Amino acid sequence: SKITSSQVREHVKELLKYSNETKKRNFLETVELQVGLKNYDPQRDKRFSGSLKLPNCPRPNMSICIFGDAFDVDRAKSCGVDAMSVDDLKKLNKNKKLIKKLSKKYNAFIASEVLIKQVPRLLGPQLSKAGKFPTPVSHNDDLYGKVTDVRSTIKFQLKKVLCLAVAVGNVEMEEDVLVNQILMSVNFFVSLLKKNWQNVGSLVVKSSMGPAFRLY
Amino acid sequence: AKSKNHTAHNQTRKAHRNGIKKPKTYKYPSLKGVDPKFRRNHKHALHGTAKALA
Amino acid sequence: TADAGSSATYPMQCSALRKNGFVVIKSRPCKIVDMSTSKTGKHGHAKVHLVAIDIFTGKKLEDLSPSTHNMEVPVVKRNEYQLLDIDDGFLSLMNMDGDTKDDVKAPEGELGDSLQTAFDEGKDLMVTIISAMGEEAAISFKEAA
Amino acid sequence: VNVPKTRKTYCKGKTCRKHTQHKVTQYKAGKASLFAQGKRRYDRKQSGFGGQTKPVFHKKAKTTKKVVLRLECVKCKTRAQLTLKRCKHFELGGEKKQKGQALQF
Amino acid sequence: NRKRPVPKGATYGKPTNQGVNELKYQRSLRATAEERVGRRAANLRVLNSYWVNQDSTYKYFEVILVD
RNA sequence: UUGAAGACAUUGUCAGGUGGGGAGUUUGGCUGGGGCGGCACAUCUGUUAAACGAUAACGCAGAUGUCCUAAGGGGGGCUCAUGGAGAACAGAAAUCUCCAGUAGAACAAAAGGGUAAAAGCCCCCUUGAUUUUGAUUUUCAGUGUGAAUACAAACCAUGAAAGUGUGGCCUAUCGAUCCUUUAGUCCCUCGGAAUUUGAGGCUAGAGGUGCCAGAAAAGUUACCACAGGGAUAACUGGCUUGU
RNA sequence: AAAACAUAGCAUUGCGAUGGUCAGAAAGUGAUGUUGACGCAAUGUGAUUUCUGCCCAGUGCUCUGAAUGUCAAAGUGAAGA
RNA sequence: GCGGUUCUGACGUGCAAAUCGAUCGUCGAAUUUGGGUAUAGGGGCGAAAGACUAAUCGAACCAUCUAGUAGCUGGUUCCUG
Ligand SMILES: C[C@@H]1C[C@@H]([C@H](O)CC2CC(=O)NC(=O)C2)C(=O)[C@@H](C)C1
Ligand SMILES: [K+]
Ligand SMILES: [K+]
Ligand SMILES: [K+]
Ligand SMILES: [K+]
Ligand SMILES: [K+]
Ligand SMILES: [K+]
Ligand SMILES: [K+]
Ligand SMILES: [K+]
Ligand SMILES: [K+]
Ligand SMILES: [K+]
Ligand SMILES: [K+]
Ligand SMILES: [K+]
Ligand SMILES: [K+]
Ligand SMILES: [K+]
Ligand SMILES: [K+]
Ligand SMILES: [K+]
Ligand SMILES: [K+]
Ligand SMILES: [K+]
Ligand SMILES: [K+]
Ligand SMILES: [K+]
Ligand SMILES: [Mg+2]
Ligand SMILES: [Mg+2]
Ligand SMILES: [Mg+2]
Ligand SMILES: [Mg+2]
Ligand SMILES: [Mg+2]
Ligand SMILES: [Mg+2]
Ligand SMILES: [Mg+2]
Ligand SMILES: [Mg+2]
Ligand SMILES: [Mg+2]
Ligand SMILES: [Mg+2]
Ligand SMILES: [Mg+2]
Ligand SMILES: [Mg+2]
Ligand SMILES: [Mg+2]
Ligand SMILES: [Mg+2]
Ligand SMILES: [Mg+2]
Ligand SMILES: [Mg+2]
Ligand SMILES: [Mg+2]
Ligand SMILES: [Mg+2]
Ligand SMILES: [Mg+2]
Ligand SMILES: [Mg+2]
Ligand SMILES: [Mg+2]
Ligand SMILES: [Mg+2]
Ligand SMILES: [Mg+2]
Ligand SMILES: [Mg+2]
Ligand SMILES: [Zn+2]
Repeated sequence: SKITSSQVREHVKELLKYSNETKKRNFLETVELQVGLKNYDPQRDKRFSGSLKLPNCPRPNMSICIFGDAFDVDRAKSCGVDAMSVDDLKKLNKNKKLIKKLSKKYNAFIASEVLIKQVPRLLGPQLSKAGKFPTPVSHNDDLYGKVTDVRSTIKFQLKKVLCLAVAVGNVEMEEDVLVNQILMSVNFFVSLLKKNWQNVGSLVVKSSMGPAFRLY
Repeated sequence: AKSKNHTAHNQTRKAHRNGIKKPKTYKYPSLKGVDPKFRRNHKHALHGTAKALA
Repeated sequence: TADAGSSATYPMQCSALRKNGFVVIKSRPCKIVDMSTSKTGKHGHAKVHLVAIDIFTGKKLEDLSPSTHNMEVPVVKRNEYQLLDIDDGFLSLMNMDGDTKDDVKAPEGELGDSLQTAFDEGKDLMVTIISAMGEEAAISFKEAA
Repeated sequence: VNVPKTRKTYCKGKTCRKHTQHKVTQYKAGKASLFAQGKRRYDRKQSGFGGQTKPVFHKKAKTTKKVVLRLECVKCKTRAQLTLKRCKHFELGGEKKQKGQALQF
Repeated sequence: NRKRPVPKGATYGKPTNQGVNELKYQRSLRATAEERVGRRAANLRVLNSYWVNQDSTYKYFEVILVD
């Protein structure tokens, strides 16, 4: 690892100091990791795709919607999560608008493993394009746990740009937890690139509206 | 070219020339494969019997 | 990351190969379009001549071998996926279970033109993709029930 | 075959000599050094005229390798190696088998 | 170097001996120099020699002889 | 001397390409001649096999180069194939119930064996698929490899417990020397003396040889050569007489 | 002794001399060459007559064709006592 | 003169390690031939048969390395117990 933990700790401490003391805002600041890529031709190299779960939620209160059968709708209601059945999705006779509005309302979607096949037809490529295509859930899976996972999941996936931005934590989290999550996120990211540490051009940490800190 | 593959013809005659010797028995066979826990104790027991006939 | 380190190429005897099977020629996976066997001389040892079309490039490849010599055959997967989108160059596929593949690249010639015209109106296109030796490509598409 | 990313097993380390939790990874060979004595000797032997001076294996038969696990003890950091049998597919902390489900179309 | 003086680079043996280029004479250019001088003045005795110059094609020596 | 040419080219050394023009060499085995085919070449089940063991043929019917974090380990609860008689839609076949049911089921994969408060089915907990080396059985030279058996010294799992567990109910599912590489001890050595890198050792693994006790290997010859073979084909003769 | 080879005729290829083809261990060395495209060199077909179709995917040969794939030695940069 | 078709003639321990007889091809030129001279062994020379290169050619002859190696063939010397 070209990152020594000490430098990450220093920059995290400076970031937390700035966010708590200098300009405490009326909202919880999310800490992000901005990543640059070197020596990648997106259009010709293989578009890597990796998802990791961070132990503590980087962004609790992320809006999730469940597409479910009657049984999942009832479980979703019990968990206080917005459920849309089918009937519903069907009543929406598309309306680029009606879909667009739904697409932008919730930050992510979780669908039941039966309906999901059906999602592409009932909606359009609208969800696929925003990168909001639903994550699957089983009846034999804990519906709220899955919701805890989605909120806690980070996904590095190269499309066209050598720039990626990923939410690693919040300012209310303990310094050591945040450092561990940054290290885990970078280590996971590097281990998706063909030349490991040589495809990494730059690594920058930031809060939602704070200043930047350059590990690499 | 092809040849004979196998036979035991003549082999018992060869075996009986210098006989089939039964394997020869001793008072005191090897304690080899005997349970180690037993063996370890048995040393200690034999030690004491010497220090007693003295 | 952790992989078994398995071959991607099982050996076969040249005489064992057939028309419309697969075979590796000059480190390229190929489908066999002609297989002929000949005697080499009056001792009558047999020699095989393969003509094979590359499964990705479409290019033609000839090979010669003793009939009993071992040819490397590529392992060839043929998985079907539901088509979600053509994002730009690439396809967006769903893996039956629900997981997504977005790295397949999408076809060039008559297929890729047929696939655009298919997707542009409301049809659910299943899309078969062949994989071989660190390479994938789309080969055919259907409609859903 | 699917094997879990952790494993409680014996640790030979002198501060353990007991079952402890281990992280499980796969073993990867390691880059051959240019100054390993065999490599230095090969280089000398190959120099000059005479062509290829050592055998070059061609008659591959196996289509698998044995998998080796690197188990690292989470206390003391001592490592151990375990060989699995041959297999074509290997995954580490894959999703576990569900019993009694409908095989989808 | 000393190019092996064999017709068309054919050596007629085992591969270790197929070299023609990259072979080198076991005496120095200095020794060749003394020897060729020695033959031109066979009434003399070569005492010693020294380097004076070089270009890409030649080295130049002076050879001290005694009568 | 006169034109051109000029620090280019030429020449020297090294480096990459090209190079049957040329050199050297190789181009398995078994086999009712050889070749083609096959694998009887490393193996496993049943039979041949003559009721200990051994036992041939290109004998017969088949199988092996995998597969499994459970399909391994422990415990619990339960009982299977099939048939009968009943229950809206529901029919030969959906799901529910009772009765009968010695296994006619299942036990990854061939075949054989084994198994019923289980070895089968479902559920709970787990990592004995671990550490240290010895002994033993099969194959056998009583070498190796593979596979397996019973203990010891540890440390664990499970269970109330007795116990059971050192991978898969048992019989197949696999690999030397040299080299590389990893783990271990953080130990020995670098020989004028030190320190630190590097290299070298010791113990245990992996990278593979399927011609499976393990060369690095394409043809042709009617232009042919030599050593031999009636251990072996192409006539006659002989046994046989299917045709 | 032939139906084989040659042959005239036909066609293709290379080359303007700092050259093509070929020789030599090397050379201030040679053949073509006392030569110069109506020539020299390398191939195929085989008098005349008549004709000589289609295929450039393969192998080969060839190209003031794209470039940012692959890519030696030397050189360059960084890390390192 | 040069050649060498057929008799598949003679001969076939010959006149002869290629001859003899008859029959036959060619006979003014891509003719036949003396002498001189050049080309030398992975070399030459070839109107091409792997032909010819001193009775030697799908790689001459001579000497040496060399008593080359042979899992293959042949032989291996007195008597009795
Ligand atoms: C194929 C590769 C090499 C092979 C081995 O080093 C080849 C050697 C064997 C030997 O003793 N002497 C040699 O000269 C060649 C080995 O062990 C494999 C696992 C890995
Ligand atoms: K034989
Ligand atoms: K035999
Ligand atoms: K020689
Ligand atoms: K040499
Ligand atoms: K040698
Ligand atoms: K120059
Ligand atoms: K060269
Ligand atoms: K060549
Ligand atoms: K035969
Ligand atoms: K054994
Ligand atoms: K062998
Ligand atoms: K040959
Ligand atoms: K008859
Ligand atoms: K032509
Ligand atoms: K063509
Ligand atoms: K072409
Ligand atoms: K030659
Ligand atoms: K002579
Ligand atoms: K010779
Ligand atoms: K022999
Ligand atoms: Mg015999
Ligand atoms: Mg046999
Ligand atoms: Mg050197
Ligand atoms: Mg060299
Ligand atoms: Mg050759
Ligand atoms: Mg044979
Ligand atoms: Mg054997
Ligand atoms: Mg018996
Ligand atoms: Mg079991
Ligand atoms: Mg033994
Ligand atoms: Mg075995
Ligand atoms: Mg010293
Ligand atoms: Mg063997
Ligand atoms: Mg006989
Ligand atoms: Mg004649
Ligand atoms: Mg002609
Ligand atoms: Mg004509
Ligand atoms: Mg370089
Ligand atoms: Mg005559
Ligand atoms: Mg006659
Ligand atoms: Mg007579
Ligand atoms: Mg001929
Ligand atoms: Mg002798
Ligand atoms: Mg001799
Ligand atoms: Zn430990």
